[PDB]
Amino acid sequence: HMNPIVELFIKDFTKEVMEENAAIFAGAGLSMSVGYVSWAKLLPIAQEIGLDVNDLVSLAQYYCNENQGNRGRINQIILDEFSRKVDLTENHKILARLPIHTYWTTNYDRLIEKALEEENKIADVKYTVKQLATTKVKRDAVVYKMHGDVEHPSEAVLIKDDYEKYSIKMDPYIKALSGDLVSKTFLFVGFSFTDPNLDYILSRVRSAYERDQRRHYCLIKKEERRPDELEADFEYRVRKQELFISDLSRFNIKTIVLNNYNEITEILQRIENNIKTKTVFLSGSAVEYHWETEHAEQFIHQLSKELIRKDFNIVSGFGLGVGSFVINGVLEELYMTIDDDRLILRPFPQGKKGEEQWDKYRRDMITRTGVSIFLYGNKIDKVVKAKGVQSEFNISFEQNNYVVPVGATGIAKDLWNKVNEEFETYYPGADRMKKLFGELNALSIEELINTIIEFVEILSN
Amino acid sequence: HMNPIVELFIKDFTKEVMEENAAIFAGAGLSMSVGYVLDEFSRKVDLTENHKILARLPIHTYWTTNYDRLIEKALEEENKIADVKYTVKQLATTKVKRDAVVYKMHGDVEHPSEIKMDPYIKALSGDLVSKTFLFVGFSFTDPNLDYILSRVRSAYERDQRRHYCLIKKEERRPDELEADFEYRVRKQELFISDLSRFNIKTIVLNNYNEITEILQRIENNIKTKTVFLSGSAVEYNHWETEHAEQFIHQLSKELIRKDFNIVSGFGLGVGSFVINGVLEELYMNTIDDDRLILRPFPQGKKGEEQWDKYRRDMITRTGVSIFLYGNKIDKGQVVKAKGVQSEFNISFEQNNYVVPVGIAKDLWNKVNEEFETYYPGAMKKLFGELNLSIEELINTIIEFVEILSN
Amino acid sequence: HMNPIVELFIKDFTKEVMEENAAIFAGAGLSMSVGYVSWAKLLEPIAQEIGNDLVSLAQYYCNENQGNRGRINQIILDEFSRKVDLTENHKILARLPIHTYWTTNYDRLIEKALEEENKIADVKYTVKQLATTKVKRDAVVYKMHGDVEHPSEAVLIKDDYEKYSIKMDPYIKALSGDLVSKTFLFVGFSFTDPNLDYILSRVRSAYERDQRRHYCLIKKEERRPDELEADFEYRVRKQELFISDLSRFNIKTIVLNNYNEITEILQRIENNIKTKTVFLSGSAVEYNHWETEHAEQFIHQLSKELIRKDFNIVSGFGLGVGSFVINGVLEELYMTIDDDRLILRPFPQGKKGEEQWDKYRRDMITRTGVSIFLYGNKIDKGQVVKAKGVQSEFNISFEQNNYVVPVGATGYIAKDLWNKVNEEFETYYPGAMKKLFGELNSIEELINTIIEFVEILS
Amino acid sequence: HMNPIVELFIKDFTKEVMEENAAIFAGAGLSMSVGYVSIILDEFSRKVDLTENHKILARLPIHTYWTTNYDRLIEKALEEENKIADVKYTVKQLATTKVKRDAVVYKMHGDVEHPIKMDPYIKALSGDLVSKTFLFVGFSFTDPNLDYILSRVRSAYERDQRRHYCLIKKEERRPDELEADFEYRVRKQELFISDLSRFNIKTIVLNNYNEITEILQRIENNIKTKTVFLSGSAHWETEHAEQFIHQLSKELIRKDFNIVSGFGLGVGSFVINGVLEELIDDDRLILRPFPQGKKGEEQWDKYRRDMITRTGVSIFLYGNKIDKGVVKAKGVQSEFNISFEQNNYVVPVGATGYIAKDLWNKVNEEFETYYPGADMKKLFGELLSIEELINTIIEFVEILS
Repeated sequence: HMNPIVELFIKDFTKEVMEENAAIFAGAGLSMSVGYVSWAKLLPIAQEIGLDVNDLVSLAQYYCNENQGNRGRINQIILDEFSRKVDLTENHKILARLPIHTYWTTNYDRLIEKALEEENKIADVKYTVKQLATTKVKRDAVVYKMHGDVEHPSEAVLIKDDYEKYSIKMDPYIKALSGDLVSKTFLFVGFSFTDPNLDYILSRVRSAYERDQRRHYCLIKKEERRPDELEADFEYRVRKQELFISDLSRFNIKTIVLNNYNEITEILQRIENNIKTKTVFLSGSAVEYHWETEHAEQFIHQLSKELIRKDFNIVSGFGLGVGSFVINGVLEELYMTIDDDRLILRPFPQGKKGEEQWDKYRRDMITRTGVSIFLYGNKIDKVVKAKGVQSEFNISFEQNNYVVPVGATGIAKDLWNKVNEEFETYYPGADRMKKLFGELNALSIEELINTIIEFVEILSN
Repeated sequence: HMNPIVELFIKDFTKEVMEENAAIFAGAGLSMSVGYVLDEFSRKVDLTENHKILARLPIHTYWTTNYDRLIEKALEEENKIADVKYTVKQLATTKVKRDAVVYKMHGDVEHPSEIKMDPYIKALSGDLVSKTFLFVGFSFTDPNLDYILSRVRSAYERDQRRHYCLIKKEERRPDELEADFEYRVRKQELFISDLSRFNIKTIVLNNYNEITEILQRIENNIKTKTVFLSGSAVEYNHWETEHAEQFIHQLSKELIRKDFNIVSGFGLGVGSFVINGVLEELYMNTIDDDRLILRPFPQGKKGEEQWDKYRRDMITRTGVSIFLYGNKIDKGQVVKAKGVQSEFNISFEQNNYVVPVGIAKDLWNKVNEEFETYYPGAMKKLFGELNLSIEELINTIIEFVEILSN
Repeated sequence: HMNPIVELFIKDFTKEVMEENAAIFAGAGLSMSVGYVSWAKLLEPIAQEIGNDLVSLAQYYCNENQGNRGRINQIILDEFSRKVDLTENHKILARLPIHTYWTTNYDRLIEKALEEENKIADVKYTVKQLATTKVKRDAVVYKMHGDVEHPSEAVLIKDDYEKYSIKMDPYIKALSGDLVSKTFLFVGFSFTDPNLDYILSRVRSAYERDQRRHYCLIKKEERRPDELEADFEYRVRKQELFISDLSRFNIKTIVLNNYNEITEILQRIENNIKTKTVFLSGSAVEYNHWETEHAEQFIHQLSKELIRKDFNIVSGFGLGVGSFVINGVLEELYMTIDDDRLILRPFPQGKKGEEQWDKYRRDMITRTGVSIFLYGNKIDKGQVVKAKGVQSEFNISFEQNNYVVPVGATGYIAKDLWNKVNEEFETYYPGAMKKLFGELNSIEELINTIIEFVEILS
Repeated sequence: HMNPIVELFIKDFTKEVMEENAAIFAGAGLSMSVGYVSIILDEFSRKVDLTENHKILARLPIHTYWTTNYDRLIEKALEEENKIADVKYTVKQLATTKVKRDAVVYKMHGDVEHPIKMDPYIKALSGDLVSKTFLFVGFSFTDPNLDYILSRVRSAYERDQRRHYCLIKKEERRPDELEADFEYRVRKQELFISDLSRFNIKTIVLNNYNEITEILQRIENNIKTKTVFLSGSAHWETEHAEQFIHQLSKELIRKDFNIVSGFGLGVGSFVINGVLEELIDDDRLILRPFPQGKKGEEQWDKYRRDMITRTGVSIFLYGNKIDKGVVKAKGVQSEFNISFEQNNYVVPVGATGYIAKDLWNKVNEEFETYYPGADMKKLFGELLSIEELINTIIEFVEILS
């Protein structure tokens, strides 16, 4: 859909994110709904003191006065303005749902860690030198806040001068960052060419023209012409952005230039898709099938196997007529020792106490997935349709998962008819895709499996 | 058991290993069976138990100045993928599905010919800031450790992360002067001082074998915190069905309460209540999979064909197996469950701690008679107390397993 | 419900909390589900290697190398973190208008509970943080002994007070001032607490009279199954000495049968508060069978003698009811409107307005803990029809566990709700007052009925 | 405007006042119109009177007063402002908390009608100096008690303490006196500043005592100009105007303003919509819909004054209603009158205005009686697009603040 450069980045970074060794380096722009910070305009506060930008040297020497109360007060004012100007965004949420375990930032706000906790992840937040010595138990991500934290205004780093005065507190973070930039693939975001600290930091952690360096990525927005402005001003900003991109290129950081900041979100969304569509939920139970039971068992079997063969992950509720053969199909390929990311089994607890929490149990096992495949769905009560499978359908759809009901294996059929009719509400688009979906509701086992697999692959755009 | 310093190290490094943030830097000593010391080097070394224990630990970072390929070899023998780095360019790539990174700075015995080693210095500095290191295989005669450390560590930060180095105390040689010995001691002391200046604590052992023991202990600390719950039941000994259900339920619930992990085969009559007990504590205030791993058995000929490998696979995850009940239904009647006995056997062939709560009774007698073969030490009262009330039995089991997990 | 001493405490502390100047001091026990901490077992993770010998540990911890301190702190705090959880106590406390929390805990349970209740917490565990004032804060949380995410700076032993007064004295000063000015509830402290007596010895004076009264809730020591009686009477003696020491600082100790009673007590307090802000639901074009002026005057004096008895009113300003609620309020207040006495939330009309009516109503009712229902009729297509809005407000009211009081005598939809309550009455009011409820289906008498009913609720 | 130090103080103390964490410590100077003081206490009491400072302070949301004065000027000013004062002069009174109090007044040296017993007060003051930002005022270098008290309630070894402030007047030369005597007095003032500085109390030296009043006025302005009263009932199409009201409200709320509304027909619902779009509700939106009927209209006037009292700036929109079958709404004009009698900034948007226009023209003429000062004149006249008009309004009121 998007331009070839953006697509290439999406695929490469998807690869790096999925291997769970990618890092995010977040600027102040990420903490703004508009996607950027007008650094000059943010600092109207000196107009509120009558010190128009001569007075700046007096301000600098007031700030750098031996009495740290000065530093604390000014930090408090600026920080407060920042806090009064920031908000949580979908970017933070998407990033929080991604398997990213390393965040670097120069932001004071707690948006990243907040997004992490809202996703029930444990964040190891480090903004002091001593905190680098500790390791939080059961942490899912580390968040390095170099320039300090909003709840500690006097210790906050606002200007590069601190690096010069207090290297003992800044150098360990610089060391850590250098190492990470050697070892992890970074995405720089929220930085513009007017950012006051990025070039310094990069100059402290990266070598110029140094060959064979790890390639990192940075997303920015294209500079566009303003209505009431001379063309020299526009070409000025264009030139500045060009120099910024060149400097970033010197450190093997490839810059991707978007038309607008919203594209960032889109990109992130796409990346998440690429991830979530690789863990599949297999819904279904059966006592009855119009194939021979053993043959159907083999259908489920090799469906699972050629799910696993194509690097997919399976989460199963262990349906009576389906689960055992899913397991068999998985084990055929794995025992040639079970990786935990390939097959996750969640058999349902029987009894009153289990059924009391079966719903939360289902939501819990389906949350792990981004695509739900539906097979059969019958049980013994009297042969009766299994309501549980349709419930799993509902939960899947309220969770924005791609729904793939195999109508050949007729409750599955019922949902395939509920979706095939009124089809725009489930798959807004038409592409092979419409034909493939229709091809699921009496071919061979290989053919049907190929249909399902290729449909699910088409889903991961 | 050991002296307080080693125990403290064991605790800190256990935490770091379990948190998958530990690193190892291996000197030439680790590649020697005796624990101490070009073309000849490769011709004089091969694999040791330390390498195997390390390979079994969830350690993802190895730094070394050795040319031998013992680390990567040990890792592969444990069926794990090693990302081996000896060139600058290789740092830009990340090997897919890797379990550990192995930085071999001074090059590798393969690729003999292999300044511009700056990226490795960056990586090591960062790692020393963020990861807890164990230095091992280094003596005071090592030509490179002090240089590398002088390039990757600052002596002006006191609040930095603590690292460790294990060495052996210098001992007097048969028939040698005392001045020469005191010379060697003085030099080892200076070595310790030099390491201390970079906040690397040196622990001095009586012998190199103690290294192994320490490692063993560490492994224990990990493996004993994931429990395998074996058992199935239609009848429940001398309790009411519902009552047994409350027993299994809350046993599971305070297995989870004391930070234990559960692996279950979801046996009929046990599994659902293990699950319930877990969910009660876990749904308080999603299921982390490092907390509960369910491995229900596939039914049918094709499943039973690999039930054995399936069982060994699920038990491999654990270091302690608790055994409950073990009865089934074969033809209308209650019959002992062979599966629990199989899981017991597999547990013991895997050198796992076996805890049968008196088929359970049968295994408790198998353990109580040959008790020197299962638990060399004395515990003895609790084990006998496993064969009371529900709270009492649960506390017995849990505190016993706790004693195992020192 | 409970013994006169506990009830008395409930009234006094309810009074102190309601003026929004009460403070809580929380010990480690509050961060436990069982309500207490066995300090020895806490010491064990350091005692597990080699357990006279304690001076070696003391000198290791107090060694020039701060790595020692960091390590020991890390181990002990980690044990804490693996042993703590959030409790109903935290949630109840977080819903209460308490703006001052003191604690020696490292955990972030208090701040967590506050934030889950959408309150902004100014958390201070460093000296410098005392110099700051967090914008839009609802409560201050002083963590005197540090924070769990800053293990190396954590205060474990009293020794720090002796070594670093520059870091501890400001907190001591603040605590002293607060204990002079705010009424405190001590909870989570037992006689085995390693620091409380020291801290009290530095922030309170003994035998000096006219001190502010504070409160401490503990559980009586009980005998353990199969153990000698001397150990029990030992623990009893220790608890008695502890109570005596707290009494010495004008801190009254209340001794409960079990820790759950803490929760119960807290619950009661919350009740006493939440039932004092009333939501008045109702709109009317017709007023059952009374003359308009008479019914309007009923609403009027209902509001006026709700306020006369120190109640608070939140109104959606329904047509036929709202204006007269306002009138009734103004008669009593204009004798200058305090904000928490009357909160008016008139509904925005139009499609864009109706788009958020549900959230608007939930927002209204959340401020309140008891909802009174009057009438509920409007014109729908030319004729008088029942107002579904009142029914919705009822649903939302009960889903938020607010006490629902439908006046069926002056009512249409109100009457409907009176039947909804009289039927399945065990689902709304577990207890026996039944007559007062029945009297809801004169003006002075009806108002007295309503008011004494809601008063009985508190 | 004023010097950067004073401005910084104004912003910091404004924040502390707004967060209801500011405290005042009053010396004898505050009880004197001349701003300073040159058996004795009887004469002193017979020599004091109420000042604008006391009123400004009483109008501010300040809940903590410490004083060494014997006079009752603080509590008097508070009670004249219809506030409840918890007055403390004994130790036992510290154990009690007066209900519905708005401010506490520590009279640690007693009261004129109230002719060890220090320790609880010392504790309270120490704590307050740790947690609350103080303004010391009415103290000169000849004051006999300030240094003692400070030495008893503050540590000189704590450097990272909360910063407090003390306002004094610069020593000036007296008509015909030697330069050595003047330099003597200057030296003493400088040493005084040093002594306060040792306790981390920053001293701001003003040109004259009235500047104290000016500073306080500025602070009060900063407070009252942050709550806006939206006046109006109801050129453009109805939906467009409704969205105009909507987004005006919406980024009035977005720019940290507070709205008080009488919920006028044609305006109220859209003010509400605009507020909730930005948004559960805090002190950001106070709705005071008018009660209909004879009894309500009997109290509509007091109702309006109470409304507008919460605010310091009133914006006027439209103002039309249906009577006996479109007619000007006298109520909006009444709200204008009350607004001006309450010293509120009047911002009538005469653009899409009816009565708003009448008042905007009433303002354009005799413009000096509403805004004593000039450009601002262009912005007032500008009262275009919707974004442009709302931005005009917002920038006008922002210039006001």
